[PDB]
Amino acid sequence: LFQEAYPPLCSSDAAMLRTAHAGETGADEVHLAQYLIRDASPLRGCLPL
Amino acid sequence: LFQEAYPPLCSSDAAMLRTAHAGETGADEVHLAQYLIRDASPLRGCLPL
Amino acid sequence: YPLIGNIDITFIMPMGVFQANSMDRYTRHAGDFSTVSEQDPRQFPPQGI
Amino acid sequence: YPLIGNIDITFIMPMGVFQANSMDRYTRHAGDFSTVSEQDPRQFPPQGI
Repeated sequence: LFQEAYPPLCSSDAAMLRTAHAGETGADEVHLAQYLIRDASPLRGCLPL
Repeated sequence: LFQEAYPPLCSSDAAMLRTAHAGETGADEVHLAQYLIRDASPLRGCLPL
Repeated sequence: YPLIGNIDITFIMPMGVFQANSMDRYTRHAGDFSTVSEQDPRQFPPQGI
Repeated sequence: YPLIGNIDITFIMPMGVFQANSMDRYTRHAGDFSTVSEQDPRQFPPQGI
């Protein structure tokens, strides 16, 4: 009814989607020409990774 | 019965299997062409290193 | 049983977006994701998500 | 005594996997594991786990 679509956690690179600390995921938004769109859906703290 | 097998803490290199902090083990995934598979078995908080 | 109702959420992701602005193609550090190639395979336009 | 029963857990690790994609062979820093040799002995395909 609002005519909108929530973007999920997506990236153009599999390397930047996960960081090396045995825990949380990556947070860099753009490295050279790739991108990481952070989660804006209502499933922020849900849907385990 | 689920037809599955759990990967343990394994690496292609003994260099990245341990870090220099007098404590926890290494957690980097891939260095140049080697790799380290993080522990996904039920034995996560057991079997001391 | 009612009150076990369902919801619908739509997700949107771009695939082949190339950042055309030369100022927008920036890295947060110098040696972020290095390789062995003389041309880094990340300045090329993305083809997947 | 019963209730001291056993379980069987099977472990799986790959051995000779070479990451064939050139974009996947990344290092997260410049001097991650430096050496003295003019050719880095980590770009070669791995042969053990």
